[PDB]
Amino acid sequence: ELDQLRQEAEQLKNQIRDARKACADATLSQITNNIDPVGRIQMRTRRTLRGHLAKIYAMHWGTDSRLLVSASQDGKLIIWDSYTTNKVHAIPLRSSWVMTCAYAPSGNYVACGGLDNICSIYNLKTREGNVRVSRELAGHTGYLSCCRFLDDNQIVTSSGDTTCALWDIETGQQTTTFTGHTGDVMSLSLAPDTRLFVSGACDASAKLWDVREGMCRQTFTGHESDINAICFFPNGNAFATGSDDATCRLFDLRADQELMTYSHDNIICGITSVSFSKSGRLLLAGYDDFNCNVWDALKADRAGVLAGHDNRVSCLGVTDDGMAVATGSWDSFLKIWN
Amino acid sequence: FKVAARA
Amino acid sequence: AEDKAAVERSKMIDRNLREDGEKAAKEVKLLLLGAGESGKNTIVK
Amino acid sequence: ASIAQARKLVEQLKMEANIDRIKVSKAAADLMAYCEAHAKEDPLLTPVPASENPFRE
Amino acid sequence: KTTGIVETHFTFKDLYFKMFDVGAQRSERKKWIHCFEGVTAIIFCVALSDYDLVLAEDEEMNRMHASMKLFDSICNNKWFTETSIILFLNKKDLFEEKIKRSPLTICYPEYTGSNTYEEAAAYIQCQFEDLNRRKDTKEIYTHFTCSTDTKNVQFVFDAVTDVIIKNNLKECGLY
Repeated sequence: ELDQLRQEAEQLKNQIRDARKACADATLSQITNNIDPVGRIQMRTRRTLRGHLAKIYAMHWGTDSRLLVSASQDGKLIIWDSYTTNKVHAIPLRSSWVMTCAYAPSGNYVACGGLDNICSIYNLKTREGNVRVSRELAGHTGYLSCCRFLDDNQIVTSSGDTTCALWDIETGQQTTTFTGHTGDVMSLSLAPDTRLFVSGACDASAKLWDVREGMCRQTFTGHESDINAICFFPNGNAFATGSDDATCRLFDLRADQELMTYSHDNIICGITSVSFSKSGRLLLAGYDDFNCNVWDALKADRAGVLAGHDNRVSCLGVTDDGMAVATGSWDSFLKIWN
Repeated sequence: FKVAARA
Repeated sequence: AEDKAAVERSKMIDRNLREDGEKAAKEVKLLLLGAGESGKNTIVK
Repeated sequence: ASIAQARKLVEQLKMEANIDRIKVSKAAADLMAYCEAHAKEDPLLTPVPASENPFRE
Repeated sequence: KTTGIVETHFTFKDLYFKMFDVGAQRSERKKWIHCFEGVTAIIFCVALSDYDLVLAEDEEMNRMHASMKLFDSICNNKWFTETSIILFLNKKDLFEEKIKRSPLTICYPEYTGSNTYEEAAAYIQCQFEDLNRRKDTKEIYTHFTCSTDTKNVQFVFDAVTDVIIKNNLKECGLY
């Protein structure tokens, strides 16, 4: 009966493809034919931050757009201050193999993670004047490759065990487990409403889960290699991906399809970080060839180039108000472009 | 005193 | 005032960061590979 | 062995099958409308005025 | 308690050593293989007794061939261009015991010759050391394990000292 089940699966895939083909009547470029170009945009470094001693692997802007958290391979977690370059905290880490970091929406906690396969939550808020590990969440098999805070009590993490999970900080045991990915999950982003989130894995696929029912409902393909970064559109009805094929694509949830392929002949290296600007007009991407690129969401043409790093760029982000862009590289420096 | 054993 | 407090805290953080980095710089790092049952255990013992 | 996995995969595919899909020209129009509506409030798109800029030195 | 990387620390002749065991990761090697760039040396272990043992349990894969393939993959990574390898051929007692019962010819179609420990060890080693191709920048040190005495620690210490000396000379540009 296994062969019959496989034939049924193939027929279902064919039916879904036929529905998507029927819904494809026009193209995003056709609706953007008459819109005026954004033109070249030039940004300059305003503040540069120093103090690290190893490669930088993560970054996450604060909810007040003034404090940002960064992590390096050395066991350090520095909280910066973009307005005036003054460090606030520097939390020693038990394991010096950090891969990701996150900053609380409330502003009272941070996170870590890496090859140790444990997610740690730190009491950033004043707790007797010292910072200590609030709770260590264990149970993942492989390395933890991303994490994002939903609230002050719920945390979503993705790991190399081909599995995402939703934890409970008060108790320490995961309440829901997301399964279905056939490869190592590499990226994870949340929707503004905090009810849905997307993820990507080493197998060319992106899924749209729900945090309540805990079941996949949609699957987007199109890439031909590993996917590294992902982020939502400001309206919450679209997201952009970044892979190792030197291409970035735009998907929409309602239409279940693919709109653009942001690429150029001159770029060959993969993408390590993707971020949207406010109103979604400008798309920021991080590349391996020491450069950061600015795209046009509507027409897919270059609007500027950012070059201040002598090593690979691995992380970047945009503030809540869209006032500045911060970039992290494999050296020990962070920069702010405005 | 650290040399590979002769091939 | 607030600038002075921030500067003092930054200088205290920076001093601690420098010395710890210098101490770490004096260590040798080795990676131990091997398929399981290759005797890694004996070398570790 | 793999019979349960195959049944799961078939069930998931069938669940994905039943989805209401809008046309591409409507989603593109909505995206363009949102981009145009909030274009004036984006600091990076419209070059920032100096006084408001908090990063000015 | 925790899984993942395990760290062991010891001091030998005023040198502080750190060892990371990554055998518990059980994931894609490429994703975490770029995190370990910058190490001084890579310690590698191989058991000679697997020549006549089908450890893999797959007829196509013999443990010796799998070890050779893993060594080839690790040695010629883009990141580890200038890191030396300390090769440890292990379990030389059982191997010497079983050579005369089943000779080394089982693993390789080519004949090792003489069905005795010295010749067999030479053939297995030469075949492992020939896998590398960046001979200009990296070198391999080989020691047959001795359980009773402390030859194991001393060999590692001397190899690390030699690697450090050769690294400093190259940076000055002399070497």
